This record gives sequence, structure tokens and C-alpha cells, in this order.
Amino acid sequence: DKLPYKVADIGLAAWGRKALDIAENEMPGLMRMREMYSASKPLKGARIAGCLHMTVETAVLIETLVALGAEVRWSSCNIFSTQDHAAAAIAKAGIPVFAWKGETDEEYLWCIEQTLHFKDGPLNMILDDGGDLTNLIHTKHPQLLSGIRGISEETTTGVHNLYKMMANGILKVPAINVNDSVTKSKFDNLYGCRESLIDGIKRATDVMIAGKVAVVAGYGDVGKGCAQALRGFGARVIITEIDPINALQAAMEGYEVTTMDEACKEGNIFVTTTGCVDIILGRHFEQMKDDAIVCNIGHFDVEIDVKWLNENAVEKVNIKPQVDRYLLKNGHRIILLAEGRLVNLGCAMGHPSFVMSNSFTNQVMAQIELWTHPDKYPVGVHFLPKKLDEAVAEAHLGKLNVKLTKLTEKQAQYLGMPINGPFKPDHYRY
Amino acid sequence: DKLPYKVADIGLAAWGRKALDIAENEMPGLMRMREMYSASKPLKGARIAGCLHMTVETAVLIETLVALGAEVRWSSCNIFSTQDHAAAAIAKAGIPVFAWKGETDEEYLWCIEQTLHFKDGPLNMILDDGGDLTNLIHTKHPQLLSGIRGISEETTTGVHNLYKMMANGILKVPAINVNDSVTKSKFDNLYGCRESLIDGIKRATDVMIAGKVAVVAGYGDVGKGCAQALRGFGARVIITEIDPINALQAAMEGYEVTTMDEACKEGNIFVTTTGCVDIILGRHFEQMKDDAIVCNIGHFDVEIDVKWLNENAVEKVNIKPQVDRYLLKNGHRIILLAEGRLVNLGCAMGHPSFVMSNSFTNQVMAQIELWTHPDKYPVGVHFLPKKLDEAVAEAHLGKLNVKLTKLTEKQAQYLGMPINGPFKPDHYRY
Amino acid sequence: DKLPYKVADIGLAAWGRKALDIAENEMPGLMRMREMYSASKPLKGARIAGCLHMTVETAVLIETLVALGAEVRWSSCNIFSTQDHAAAAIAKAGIPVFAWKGETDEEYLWCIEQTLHFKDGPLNMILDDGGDLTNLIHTKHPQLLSGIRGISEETTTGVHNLYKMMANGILKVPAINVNDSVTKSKFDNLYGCRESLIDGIKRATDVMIAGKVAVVAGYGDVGKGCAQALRGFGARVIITEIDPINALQAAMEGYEVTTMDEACKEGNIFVTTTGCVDIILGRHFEQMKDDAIVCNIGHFDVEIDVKWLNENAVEKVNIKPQVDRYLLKNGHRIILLAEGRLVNLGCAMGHPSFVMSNSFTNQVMAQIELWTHPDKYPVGVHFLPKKLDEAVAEAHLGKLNVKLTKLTEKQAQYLGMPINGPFKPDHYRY
Amino acid sequence: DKLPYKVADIGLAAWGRKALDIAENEMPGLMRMREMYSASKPLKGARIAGCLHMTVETAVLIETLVALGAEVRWSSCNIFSTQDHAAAAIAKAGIPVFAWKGETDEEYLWCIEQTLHFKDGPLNMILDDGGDLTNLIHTKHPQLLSGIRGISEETTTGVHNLYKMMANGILKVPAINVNDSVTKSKFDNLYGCRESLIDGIKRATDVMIAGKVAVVAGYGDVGKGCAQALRGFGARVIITEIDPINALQAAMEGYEVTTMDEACKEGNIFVTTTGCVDIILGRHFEQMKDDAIVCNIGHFDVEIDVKWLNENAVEKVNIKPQVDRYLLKNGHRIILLAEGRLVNLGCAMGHPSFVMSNSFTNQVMAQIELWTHPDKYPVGVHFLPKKLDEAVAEAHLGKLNVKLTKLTEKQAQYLGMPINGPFKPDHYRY
Ligand SMILES: NC(=O)c1ccc[n+]([C@@H]2O[C@H](COP(=O)([O-])OP(=O)(O)OC[C@H]3O[C@@H](n4cnc5c(N)ncnc54)[C@H](O)[C@@H]3O)[C@@H](O)[C@H]2O)c1
Ligand SMILES: NC(=O)c1ccc[n+]([C@@H]2O[C@H](COP(=O)([O-])OP(=O)(O)OC[C@H]3O[C@@H](n4cnc5c(N)ncnc54)[C@H](O)[C@@H]3O)[C@@H](O)[C@H]2O)c1
Ligand SMILES: NC(=O)c1ccc[n+]([C@@H]2O[C@H](COP(=O)([O-])OP(=O)(O)OC[C@H]3O[C@@H](n4cnc5c(N)ncnc54)[C@H](O)[C@@H]3O)[C@@H](O)[C@H]2O)c1
Ligand SMILES: NC(=O)c1ccc[n+]([C@@H]2O[C@H](COP(=O)([O-])OP(=O)(O)OC[C@H]3O[C@@H](n4cnc5c(N)ncnc54)[C@H](O)[C@@H]3O)[C@@H](O)[C@H]2O)c1
Ligand SMILES: Nc1ncnc2c1ncn2C[C@@H](O)[C@@H](O)C(=O)O
Ligand SMILES: Nc1ncnc2c1ncn2C[C@@H](O)[C@@H](O)C(=O)O
Ligand SMILES: Nc1ncnc2c1ncn2C[C@@H](O)[C@@H](O)C(=O)O
Ligand SMILES: Nc1ncnc2c1ncn2C[C@@H](O)[C@@H](O)C(=O)O
Repeated sequence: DKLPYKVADIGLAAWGRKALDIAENEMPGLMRMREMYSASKPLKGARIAGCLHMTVETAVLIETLVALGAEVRWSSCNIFSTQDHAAAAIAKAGIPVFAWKGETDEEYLWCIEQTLHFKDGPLNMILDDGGDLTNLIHTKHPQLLSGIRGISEETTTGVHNLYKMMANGILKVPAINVNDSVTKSKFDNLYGCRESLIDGIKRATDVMIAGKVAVVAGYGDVGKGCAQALRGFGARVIITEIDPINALQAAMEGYEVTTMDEACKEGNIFVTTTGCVDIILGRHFEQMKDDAIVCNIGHFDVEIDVKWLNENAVEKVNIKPQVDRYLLKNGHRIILLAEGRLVNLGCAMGHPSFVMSNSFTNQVMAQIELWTHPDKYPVGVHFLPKKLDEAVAEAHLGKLNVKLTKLTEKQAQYLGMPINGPFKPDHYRY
Repeated sequence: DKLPYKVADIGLAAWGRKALDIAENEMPGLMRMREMYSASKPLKGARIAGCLHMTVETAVLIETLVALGAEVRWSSCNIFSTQDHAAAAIAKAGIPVFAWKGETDEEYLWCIEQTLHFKDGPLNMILDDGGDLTNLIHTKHPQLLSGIRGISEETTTGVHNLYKMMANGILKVPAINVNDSVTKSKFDNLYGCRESLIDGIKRATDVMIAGKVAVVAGYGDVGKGCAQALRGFGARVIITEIDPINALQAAMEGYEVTTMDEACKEGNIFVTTTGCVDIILGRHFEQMKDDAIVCNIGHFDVEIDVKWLNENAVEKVNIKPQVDRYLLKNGHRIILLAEGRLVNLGCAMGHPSFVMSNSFTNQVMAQIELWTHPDKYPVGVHFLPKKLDEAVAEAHLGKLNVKLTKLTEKQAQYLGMPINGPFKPDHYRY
Repeated sequence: DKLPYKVADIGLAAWGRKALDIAENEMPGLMRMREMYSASKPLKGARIAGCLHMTVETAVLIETLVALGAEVRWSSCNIFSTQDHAAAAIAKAGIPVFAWKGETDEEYLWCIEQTLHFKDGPLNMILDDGGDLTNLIHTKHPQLLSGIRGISEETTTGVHNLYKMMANGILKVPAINVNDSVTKSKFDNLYGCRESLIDGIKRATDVMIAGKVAVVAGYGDVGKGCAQALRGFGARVIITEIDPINALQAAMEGYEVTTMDEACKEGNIFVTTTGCVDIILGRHFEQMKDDAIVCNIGHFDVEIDVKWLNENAVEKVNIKPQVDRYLLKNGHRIILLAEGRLVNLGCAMGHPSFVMSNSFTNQVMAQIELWTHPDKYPVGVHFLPKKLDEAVAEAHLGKLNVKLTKLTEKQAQYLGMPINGPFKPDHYRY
Repeated sequence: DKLPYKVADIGLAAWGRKALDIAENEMPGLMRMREMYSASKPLKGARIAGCLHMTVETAVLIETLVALGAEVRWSSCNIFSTQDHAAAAIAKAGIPVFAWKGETDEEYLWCIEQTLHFKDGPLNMILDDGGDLTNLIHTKHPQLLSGIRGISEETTTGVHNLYKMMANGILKVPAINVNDSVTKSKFDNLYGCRESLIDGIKRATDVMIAGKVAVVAGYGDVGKGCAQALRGFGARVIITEIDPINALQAAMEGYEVTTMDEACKEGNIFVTTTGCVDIILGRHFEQMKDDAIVCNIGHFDVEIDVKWLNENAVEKVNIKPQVDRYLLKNGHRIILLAEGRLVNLGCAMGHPSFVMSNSFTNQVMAQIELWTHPDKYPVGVHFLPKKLDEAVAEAHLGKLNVKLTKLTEKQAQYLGMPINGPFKPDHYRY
């Protein structure tokens, strides 16, 4: 392609490598895939074009993929999710990375297109996060379609769209749904957001959660992780939902479940963990308490109506990067975070490295699968063998010094399951 | 058959009806099935033979099936799980129930056989809990097999066996796996045991949980619900597991995961939420602290080796029904509860009525499905349409005064899902 | 006096002794006071007249005081708090105990009077709980006043009145405020109620706490322990308070703080942990949801207006002992528990033995102080030396296998405190 | 004195004012003291010399004291606790502030001395945090002693020393113990550290708390707040203590209490909330797991032996400001945070503004008390009238939209307390 890469500051690499150094020791999964595959190099010959937030954790993923003999050209899947010191260490490392914190819609797309063509040919693999890359290609670069051996979607929103495509026979290349791995969804979205949400908020506003009424729209794994977090600091969490089953779980957990039409008048902190549009409108903004902290954590920023804020506020003042304090015609203030984009990543460092090793291990596996055994994955979104899913968890058990139990021949017989073989039926919801 | 029924005391009906009365107002699911089907009577012509713990909640289930025009002959699936006042109110009601608290292995089977034959013919339906009924029939009364239109397994253990039969083409009649409904598993096993576990313990030993090291074997929904409970009262919960994924969840929740071989020496309270044999042996008993409270909550009592206690204790003293205090040769005491059988049901009243309405609503539905649309269920275990699973949750939302959100035409479009249509993919693990 | 004792059933002693036997091993404090004072008998010559709920734990207190050479004549401080098997074991043991579950206001007083006179003289000591005994004497038997060496109040309500008397120079004998010992208040009222509250509720109504909105009046240690309990089972706890400091704590803990005038319309479970009158009136009852569970845990039953229920209900039906289901003219039902009296003791077994060993150890010490060193306690309510309060905690650490840290000569120097000497200033609120 | 002030960058004021602007709206206590005293100016004629961390919250305190007509000259009581943008906004405002993040022991003292002399005379008041100021004066500038109307200690460690002085007749000026106000200790130390602890850790190491064994030395309010925090994120918290009562509370809360001599081999995160020396030594360092995160939160950095790390490490590498990664001779790594100094303030922004309003309100009051009614405070440390302590809490209730309850004439009579008068006896431990 063009320039070898492009980032905010390459002089940040020296620092980023330190972050990467510390990060590596916290991601047993990726480092594990390295020891057993560094030599084998199952990814040899592969040209992976990724679109995942360019953070330090992702840096370890990229360096792992390369260790497996892959050829990588990266880009961030969010205009604010990029970590400039992490990206600097990667570029300085020779990996063509085109990502920097605070890009423009235009620069963002350029960065993505920058990863399509390699030295010895175009991308033959895709590691997407949000579907932006797989979508760009399917609708703008069809010519390259027939050459991509596979897709790797990591987020719910993207995987959601992955199915949509198939639903219309649009999907033209076999995909593996990584986000929906037990070790992925139940650990990353849930446990990660629990720790990364409050971070985005605090680093941004530095507000005290205790004694505040926080409103969470959506009760999925992210909504569950977020709620738990605020609730654990002393905030009264109110939940809004459209799914009766997800609504009951919340109620059963002691959370009040209402409509944003009602909650907007009580909330002090508004978090949208939904992947839907029109979650927080002006009809709610005009109802929010003075200095209400509004932010979104759902992948795409389509939940909060920021345009309204910008088109109906009496005044807009920027506190600091990704922190704007509007003044409504009613005299009430509204603190909008990260311009409505992902809050943990846009205002903080995102999920911690240990939990990202889970998702990323699934990512390294998904890639080896699609590349190594293509004929095993027809055009359509697939899941990773539970035996593999089990391999991910088992990989981080040691760092935590967990001592797992081993079934005896008699017990395994009793339960009618392999001492090591998958211990749960597919339908099992862990 | 023989006698109209048989119970501990029919003079307990007057009281049991009061229990049923209060119970009904707490089970919106069953009462809901009642209003829309009381007249329709979709179960008309059905002769359901049940094997589910005979409790007050189950009483509402029986009185619901009958309201649906079904013909019912019940029995308890546990020699200690029976609620004598509940069973009295049922028999006095005219429903042939053969269950009483404290049956013998002999009297237990007799009770089951008592439900096979009806006035106008043998059983044409099965509502089992544990597989005991479906197993008795398959291996002892094959003749009646071909007449049964379907099975309804309610517990993991049972459903586990349901699949085992199919695995060997033994299952000879279409079954519906109710235990594995989102509203069933994630609410009953998890939220029920959370509240019913400590109950069994307290009513039995009346011990203080706070400051005690409790050991929980198995981290399934029951293990999860139990752990959370003890943990919430001030006990240090230690978990043992064979599944790395379930072990990671525990660790990620702040629980120490080890082997019973290790934990036995530290635990003060032992709870087996596993469905496997040889969980607590004498090798551990000989290692337990003085006055260690050991109990099991897994359906079948196959986890704790009580025989060893009875064959190796220096002395056995019975504190009160279902509470025995053993004296080991090492001088240490061991308080065994409910003789190893289910603790919440054997020493307490079981799960509360509100949560049982979820499981039981699934049961009423499973029955209407198999009976009504039989040709839709070939020999093999099946799940209940997610639309239905949603119907269960949605039915208890109101009691909790939950205000669910309604997708707009635009949002539904965005999300690409019906405003009411199932909101989650099948693979969704809620 | 008259009859040696009087109880519900002496043939319940054989059982009670088993309860006592198990209870003893769980109360390291009392058993500890036993080993070092069994021979010394510092209470020798004392004639203690107690008025504390006659439970198994209290049984260990009585048998301990006696082991200390004391002469005891007991009675319960509540018409429902008595444990008949416990009381039987005591009577059968020779200790004049006049208490049985379900006394009448008349029989209750008779029982108290029955403890004033001993073989070798009238009572020379008082071990009260609620102030009922110390009040009766001060206002009805002044003649015996001058003979009593001291008082031992165990509950907040009582101690509250103890000061009230002094405030009016009414208190005529030195009292020791046991309820306000760090090991007493922060562990008994808080940790005991946390476990004993739900018990009284469950054993009585057997209702599911999860998903229910529970309302708690008062945020003292009892309110704190109760709230935490319900909240931990999945109930949405709402708190009402008059103290801004106790209200802030709640808010800071994520609890909604409102007025009963508002909460009554939302609560599903009403618990009064206040010690004040007119907490739950008919103005609220007329506003409660159908089948609302109302109960009180505050010592005296002066918070809930039951007369109103009995005078305004359309009908009153008794479910079982201490459980009445009223029917309001509006069609809604109200489940009143234990007739408004203490719920954990009236409907359950009360606090567990382990936590009761704390309060009771303080009680044994209070008695030894007043008796042994009288001249050290002038007329007026006093506290127990912190060194002693520390002795109590220290006594139960072992059972929990806690390994405390020992200050070094250098550290003790640094901190400027005795390696063992009281580690906290008097004003310290632990 | 010398220069008008001295800070890191005055070009940081513009931003700091925004921080102050948002902060003010979150501190109802201070802003409340402003409205009712802005005109009155009770502090008129006062020359307050402060030694408290120079943060945004403290900035609102300074601007409040001034609004009260006081004359202030500030300085930070920690070489790393200073917030440069906050200090900038203050200096730019005209208030002589001599503080900047990252001072030297020499520069630190210089800054303190800079606050002793004012335009119209030397300091006549003292607002200390840690006792550093009141100690410098007492031992180095005795001459100015006789002119100081009072002292205001804000932290436990400080107040601890305040008493020590008095214990030896060293304290030569009346002090008010602010740290020990109900609204101070139980809210700041507990609720603040809960939120500010994890911040310092995360912003420094960005580590995932979930699944990690965190070790907390000391179970005071700070230990309590810290433990709860980690515990709530999924980390297994182990506690070490010297006080049996504080140890029992922990045990009663489900925490394992042991010796650091034992925990050092299991902990993944070490937090010292103690105020004592020799808490974490090399004997423990040599026993810590690889990449063990060690940090202190106790006022003075005397708990962790960093010297040992610097004198026995094989290599020391600085990750970033206040983050150093040592390499032990055993191959294990140790991540030392903030060079052992306060972690929440040295690596994060400290306690949130809302909780700081409580402590600071008490500070504004302590100042008005000592200054206004001096003769009411003889030489010695005093507490703030509970009625006042109540005023603080009541001031923040509104922001939280808390609806307090009002005692009626009948209830206040029954309870025997003023409808508004202090609702708790002095000994009350809230
Ligand atoms: N920023 C991050 O670190 C991060 C990490 C993981 C996932 N995500 C993103 O967050 C989003 C949610 O992911 P998830 O795994 O929790 O999804 P999920 O499907 O489990 O849950 C989303 C929930 O939203 C609810 N919902 C939908 N429309 C709603 C509406 N109008 N009002 C209220 N609730 C509504 C749904 O019923 C569902 O339970 C996705 O876009 C995902 O890609 C972000
Ligand atoms: N008494 C009740 O109220 C009640 C309610 C629901 C279910 N149950 C019963 O409880 C049992 C558990 O049900 P569930 O839904 O939680 O099952 P589950 O399959 O979700 O979990 C059981 C767990 O045990 C673990 N396990 C298996 N063998 C083990 C061993 N040797 N050591 C440690 N862990 C081991 C498994 O890995 C698994 O995670 C079943 O028998 C079920 O029928 C009882
Ligand atoms: N049944 C038991 O096991 C048990 C155990 C301990 C104590 N108690 C009793 O419970 C009562 C509470 O004891 P405590 O130690 O927690 O007392 P406490 O003084 O600490 O707390 C009582 C709380 O009630 C609040 N309050 C007072 N009037 C109120 C009103 N009208 N509305 C709302 N809140 C109001 C007060 O502000 C206070 O915080 C006492 O009577 C005590 O003797 C019972
Ligand atoms: N950085 C901050 O934001 C912040 C906020 C409040 C307080 N503090 C400081 O933190 C320190 C703790 O304050 P606190 O109010 O919790 O004090 P505290 O007296 O309530 O508790 C300190 C605890 O340490 C325990 N302890 C003492 N020596 C010990 C040892 N060798 N091993 C184990 N435990 C030991 C004591 O028994 C006590 O329970 C003080 O120096 C205080 O000034 C810092
Ligand atoms: N450090 C991170 N690196 C990459 N992605 C991050 C990170 N933090 C949060 N997400 C969001 C993802 O967890 C989410 O998009 C997903 O994987 O579903
Ligand atoms: N009241 C009850 N009635 C019937 N079954 C009860 C009850 N309580 C617990 N179980 C056990 C079931 O939850 C379990 O067997 C299952 O359904 O899986
Ligand atoms: N087993 C019990 N024995 C005696 N009193 C009990 C018991 N359970 C609760 N209380 C109430 C006391 O905790 C309360 O009155 C107090 O001591 O404050
Ligand atoms: N923003 C802050 N301003 C001032 N002090 C802060 C702050 N955060 C933590 N402390 C520490 C104090 O809470 C502690 O020293 C105390 O007051 O006890």
C-alpha cells in the first residue's frame, strides 16, 4: 500500500512496549498460543486485515498472530478507541498499523482501506470487531471477497449483523462468531465492562458513584456487568429492557426495571449498554437532572441522540477531551461523555488485559481454524468447538492459581462423560 | 387403582389449602395459564402421571393441570420432599396423590406405581422430575410405553438421563426438556437454591453462616445460587469444579477454586451441588473440622458417602428429624443433614412459590405442547420455543411491577427483529 | 416462691439438652467464661433475676451464670420469644424458669414476678432485656431496690429507657449498658438480624424475597442488618429514616430513602427496625399491595398499628401460629406476622448461637463487674472497659480459626500503644 | 512572604476552574456554608495556614474559607497529592498556594513554611492534614504558637498524633478532631477509599481486579472501604489485623484474616490501610508472586519497606510516573506504586468531590468554631457538636434527593428526643 503505517506519535513506542511487556504477562491465553504455535506457525501464508480497537491488549494479539507466521495490517474500529503508545510500539515493530486516537470519519475509513492490500497480495483473512471491515469489503470491494478465507467477528453488534447478512444470503465468506463463545461473552462483556465502565466514567468526569441513581438501558452481559459495577459502589441502579426474560433476571437481582420515559427523570448517571437506536432522546434530556452524566458503552454510537443536544442546548462547553458539558434551555446541565461513542475505551483504557486474553485467545483460534481447516467452514457464521472454548478458560486458570478437579474413571463413567471431554452440552448456558 | 390416595394426615388439608391459597397469589405464571385455558381445557382427555416433590407449589401445578381438563395422579419424587399439609389439601380435593414425608424405598416405588393406572385407562402422559417415573416405565412397564404421548422432565439430573437414553435409542417416547428453559434453569436452580439452601441448613442446624468457611462442590446454576447465598451472609465460600469454564467464572467472582481433597480440611459447611458420585468421602470426613455441617442439594443423593459415616463413626446420635450428629474416631463431630438427600426440600420447604411459577409454567406448557401438537414432537428430547420461554418471564413481570420497554417500528427495523418476536438468538445464554 | 418453675412441656427437655449441647460448642465466649470461672465462682452469693427471651442460647447463659456460682430464676422478656424445649431443659435442670411460648400479658407479668424472690432472700441482681424487669421493680417493688447490686440491660430499647430514668433521677441502682458494647451492637443487632430476620419471615410466610420490593423503617444496626439481608436475596430494599446521618449511609449504600407515606404504596415486605410508635398505620395499610407481608423486629411491638387491622379489616383469617391474613375493604390482603411482636424470635429461632455468645459473654462480664466490683459502679448506666470488649471478640476468633497479628515492640512504640492494650480510642466507632 | 505563590503551571488554571466549577456543584456542604456565611464572614480577621492535599475539592474548601472572609495561604500535605490544574486555578485566583505534584522533601517543607506569614501578621489559625503543619510549628516555630487560635486535623494519623502531644502536655493550642466526626470517618475514609482505591491502582497499573487475591492490611474504615471495593470486582480479599474486634468484623463479613507472613505468599495485590510501620517487608517481598502489585493508602508512607526493594532488587525499571517494576533475585517482579506514598492521591485524583464535601464541611465548621468561640475550646483536642455533625449529613441529603422522615410530637415524646435535636447518644457508633 502507501506509507508503512501512520500513528499519533512513534516516540510513544518505547513506552508502549513497556505496557505491552506488562500486558503480556497478564494474558496467559495469547502467550499460551505463542509457545505451542510459534514454531508450528499455523498462520503462515495468511494475510490478516484487522479492524479492532488499537489498544495494548490488541497489540499482544497482533504480535501473537505474527508469531504464528501471519502477515498483519491493522486499524482501530473506533475513532477514539486507539491507544497511541500501543499503536506506536506496533508500528515501530514493523507491523503496518494505521490507527490513532481521535480520527475523523474520513481518516477512519482511509485507515481501514489501508489494510486491504499486502506485499504479496490482498487480504486473505479478516479479523473484524463491529463488522465495519467485513461490511466495507462486501459492499465496496467485492472483487477481494473470493480471496478471503474467513472472517473473525468479535463483538455482539457485528456478529448480529453477520447473521443478518446470511439471512439475506449477503454473507459471501465463512465467518466464525467469536463474541458468542462462553469464555468470550460471559467473561469479556460481563466482567470486562464491570471494571472498564466505571473507569471511563471516572477518568472522564471523576464523579462519585455512591448515593447516585444510575440508569442502565439494556440487561445483556454488558448491561449486567455495568449494573453490578455501579450497584457495587453504592449507586441505585435502575434497568430498562425490552426482553421479559432479561427483565426478570434484573428484577430477581433487586434492580428496578422501568422505561427510560420514566427513569430519565430520576437518573443521575445514564449508561446505554444497548445496541439499538433512540435509547436516550431529547424527550429524556429535557427531563434529566442538572449535571446528569450521560454516556454509551454499546459498540456503535446509535443509542444517545447527541445531535439533539447540539441542536437544542443553550450552550455547549468542553471540559476536556471527550467531555462536554451542555446547558439546556431549562437551566439544567448535561455532561456528555466521549461524544456518545464507547465510554470505557473512549475515556479510559478499555477492558483489562487478563479478560482480553480470553476473547483474544478465541480470536487466535478462530483464525487458525478458518485458515487451517477452511473446508470445514462453509459460508456462514460458526461457533468454536466447546472443547476449544474449554481450552481458553483452562488457559487462564493457572495464573489465578486455581486448582481444578479431575474426574475419576468411576465418576466419568457415572456422569457418562470423558474425564476431559466437553463437560457441558452445547445448549448449556453456563 | 387401589386406595383413592394415601398421605400422612388428611386433617392437614384445611391448613394446606391456606398455604395453597397464599401460594397461588404468588405464582402469576400458573394462575395465568389458568385464566386463558380454564375454559379451553387443552389438556382435556389427558391422563398425566406425575413424579415431582409433593409441595404446596406443586399443588398449584396439579390444580392447574386439572383446571386445564387433565386427569392427574401424583406422587413425590423424593422420600422426604413431600409436604404433608399440601398433599392433604390435594387428596381431600379428590386428586389421587400418594405421597407423604418420610417414605421408605419400598413405599416410594409403591407410590409411583400407584399413578400408572387411571379410571378410563393407563397414563397417557408423564410429568417427571428426576426421570424416576420415565425410567420405571421404560424398564418395567414397556407395555404402557406406546400409549404415553409425551414426557416432561423438570430437573437437570433427569434431563441428563433423558439424553443418555436417546444416546442409546432407549428413549421410546418424545420428551420435552423443561429444566433447560431460560426461565427455568437461570431462575429456579439459581435464584431458588440461593434462597432455599440456607433455609434447609438453618431450619436443620440453625447455624450462623457469618464467619464460616463454606465449601461448595460444583459451580452450576445451583452451585452458583448456593455460593452467592452463603457468601452474602458472611461465609467464605470455596468452590471445587471439574469444568474449567465454570471454574473460571468462580475465580472471576472472587471464589477460591480447589479440590475437595484440600477444602475438606478448611470447610465448616459442605454443600454438594454436583450431580455426580463420590464428592464427599470418608477420606474427607476423616479430615473435617469438629461439628462440620455436611449436606447435599443435588437431586439424587449420590454425592456424599453417608454409609462410610454410618460404618466408620464411633457413635451416631440423631438431633431431630433429618439431623444426625456423628462422632468420628478422631473425636471430631459431623452433622449430616437430611441423610444426604436434597437439603432445601428435606429440611426446609424448598424453593419459594414465586420462582416455582416459572418452572411450573414451563411444565404446563410442555404438557399442552406434547398433548396438543404431538406430531410436532418426534421421539427425542426437545426444548420449548423461545417465544414461549419469553411468555413465562413476561408473566411474572407484572407481579414485580416491572415496566418493560416496547421497541418502536424504527428500532425493531434497526435491530431487525419483531417488536415482540423472540429478542434473542437461540444460542443466547442470557 | 411458688411452683419450682412452669413451662410448656418438660418432656421437651431431652431434646432441648441436645440443642443446648450443640449450642454450647458454638458459643466460645460463654464456654470460655466457664473454664476460667467455673472454679473461681465470682458470682457466688449472687441471686440473678433475669428477663431475657428464653431460648437455647439464653439457656447456655443461665447454665454459665450458674457455673459461676450464681443463683438464677429466669423468665422470658417476650410472650412469644420463648423456646419450649430450651426452657424445659433448664427447668428439668433445676433452674427455676417460668417461661413458655405464647403467654398472656397477665401470665407474662406473673412469670416476671416469679423471679423476684429466692430461697435465701430476694433478688440481689438483675439481668434484663427490654427493661421490663428493672421497670417493674422500680415502679412496683421499690422495697427490693436497695438490695439489688446492679442491672444488666441487653437491648437498645431497654438501655434507651435506662438513660431516661437517670435523666429523671429515677434509676436507683447502678446499671451496665451491655447493648452498646462494640462486640454487642455491631455484631448482635447487625449480624444476627441479618440472618434471623429472613428466617422469621420465611418460617412464617415462606415467601420468596427475590424480585420483591422490601421496605425497612430505620437504618440502625438492626435496620442495616435487615436491609443487607433482603437486598442480598434480590429484593429491592427501600429505607425510611429520621436521622440524616443514618439516611446518608443508606443512600451511600445504594438504598432509596423515603417516607413510609410514599413507600407503603410500593413495598411488598414491610419490616420495622425502629423502636418508635406509629411507624406503619392504617393510612399505609390502606395503601399496601395485595398480600403485603408486614412484620416488626424492634423489641417492643409499638411500631405497627395492628388494632387498626383488627378494627378495619373486612375479615381476619389465621394461616398458622403467628401468621394472620387480613382482608381489607379495598380487596387487598395483608399478611401480619407474629401479631406485630419480634419477628425473628416470634416466628423463628432468633439470632444464631455464635453471635449470641458475643452479647452473652458481655452479659456474664457485666454481672461479674457489678457483683464483684460494686463500689466501682455508682448509680447510673455504665459501659464495659474496652479491654473487656476486646476480650469478647478475641474469644470467638479461634472458632473462626482467625489468625490475628501481634504488634512488635517497634510497631507498638511507633503507634504508641500496648502490644495488647486497647487498640482503639474510646470514641472509636469500629 | 516570598513569591505570591509557586506551582507547576499557571496555564493550567483555565482548566482547573472548569474542574472547580463542576466540583462545586457536587459539594452541597461547602456551597451550603457559602450561602449562609458569605455575607456573615464569620472567619473575617482569620489567617488560616493550610496543609491539605492540593486537589480540586480542597480548592473549593479554600475558596469557601475565603468566602467566609478568611485569609488563606495553602500547601499540599503530600509531595504527590497535588493537582496542578487545581492549584493553578487557586493561585491565578490570588490565593497564595505553594504546591505542585512531585515535590522534594526539601521543596515540600519550603512550601509549608511559606504559609506561616501573612500580610497583616503570621498565621492565627491552622488547617492541617497529617499533623505536619502543627508539628513543624510546635517544634520549630514555637514563637508563633501563642498566636494561633486553633488547629483543625483532618486525618486519623494526624489526630492520632494530636492526642499523643496532649498525652505529654506538648499540644500548646486547642485542636478540633475533624477526622473523627460521624460524617467524616464513616463517609470519607470508608466510602471515599472504596471508590478512590481502585482508581489509583487502575490508573497506575490498569490491572484487572477480578479473579485476583488482594491482601489488605488493617480493617479500619479505610481497610473496610478498600476491601469492599476489591471484593466487589471479583477479587479474593484477605485481611490482616492486630485488633480482635476489627478482625471479627472482617471474619463476620466473609474475609479471611491472617498474618502478612502468610498472606504475602498468596496475594496478587497488596494494600496497606494501616498507619503503622513495617507492614510489608523484604521478608514478604521475597515471598510475593511474580508481578505482585504493592501499594499503600495510609497517610504517611511508613508501612511498605521500599528501601529494601531498592537495595535488594536485581533491577529497577520505571513504567511511568509513580509506577516502578522491580526484579527480585528470585526472578519475580514487583510493581511498586506511587513509591509507597498514598495510592489514591498519588496515582489517581483522590476521593470524589461529593464525599469530600462532608469532611470539608466539618472543616469549615471546625474553623468557625475555634475562631468564633475560642474560649469554648481550651488547649486539647475536641469533637464537633453532634448537632453539627448532623448538619453536615443533612446538607448532602438533598442532592441525593433523599426524603428524610419527620418525627411527630407523639413520637418525639415516646422516644423522648427533640423532633430535630440530636437523634443519637454521643457513644453511638452509627
Ligand atoms: N465497549 C465495550 O467494551 C464492549 C464490550 C462488549 C460488548 N459491547 C457492545 O455492547 C452492546 C451490547 O452487547 P451485549 O453482549 O450485552 O448484548 P446483549 O444482546 O446480550 O444485550 C443487549 C440488551 O439490550 C436490550 N435492549 C435492546 N433494545 C433495547 C431498548 N430499546 N431498551 C432497553 N433495552 C434494550 C436487549 O433486550 C438485550 O438484553 C453491543 O453493541 C456490543 O457489541 C461493548
Ligand atoms: N434441590 C433443589 O432445589 C434443586 C433445584 C435445581 C436443580 N437440582 C439438582 O442439582 C444438580 C445440579 O444441577 P445444576 O442445574 O446446577 O447442574 P449443572 O450441570 O449446571 O452444574 C453441576 C456442576 O457440577 C460440576 N461438577 C461435576 N462433577 C463434579 C465434581 N466431581 N467435583 C466438582 N464439581 C463437579 C460440573 O462441572 C457442573 O458445573 C442436579 O442433580 C439437579 O437436578 C436441585
Ligand atoms: N429482635 C431482635 O433480634 C433484636 C436484636 C437487636 C435489637 N432489637 C431492637 O430493635 C430496635 C432497634 O435497635 P438498634 O440497635 O438498631 O437501634 P438504633 O438506635 O441504632 O436504630 C433505630 C433507628 O431508627 C430510626 N428511626 C427512629 N424513628 C424512626 C421513624 N419514625 N421512622 C424511620 N426511622 C426511624 C433511628 O434514626 C435509628 O437510626 C430496638 O428496640 C432494639 O432493642 C431487636
Ligand atoms: N489516602 C486517603 O484517601 C485516606 C483517607 C482516610 C484515611 N487515610 C489514612 O489511612 C490510615 C488508616 O486510617 P483509618 O481511619 O482506617 O484508621 P483506623 O484506626 O480505623 O484503622 C487502622 C487499622 O489498622 C490496623 N492495624 C494497625 N497496625 C496493624 C498491623 N501491623 N497489621 C495489621 N493491621 C494493623 C488497626 O487495628 C486498625 O483497625 C490513616 O493514616 C489515615 O490518615 C488515608
Ligand atoms: N483493550 C481492549 N481491546 C479490544 N477491545 C476492547 C478492549 N476493551 C474493550 N474492548 C471492547 C471489546 O471487548 C468488544 O468489542 C468485544 O470484543 O465484544
Ligand atoms: N416447591 C418445590 N416444588 C417442586 N420442586 C421443587 C420445589 N423446591 C425445590 N424444588 C426442586 C426443583 O426446583 C428441581 O427439581 C428442578 O425443577 O430442577
Ligand atoms: N437466641 C436469642 N437469645 C436472646 N436474645 C435474642 C436471641 N435472638 C435474638 N435475640 C434478641 C437480642 O439479640 C436483643 O434483644 C439484644 O440483645 O439487643
Ligand atoms: N480530593 C481530596 N482532597 C483532600 N484529601 C483527600 C482527597 N482525596 C483523598 N483525600 C485524603 C483524605 O480523605 C484524608 O486525609 C482524610 O481527610 O482523612
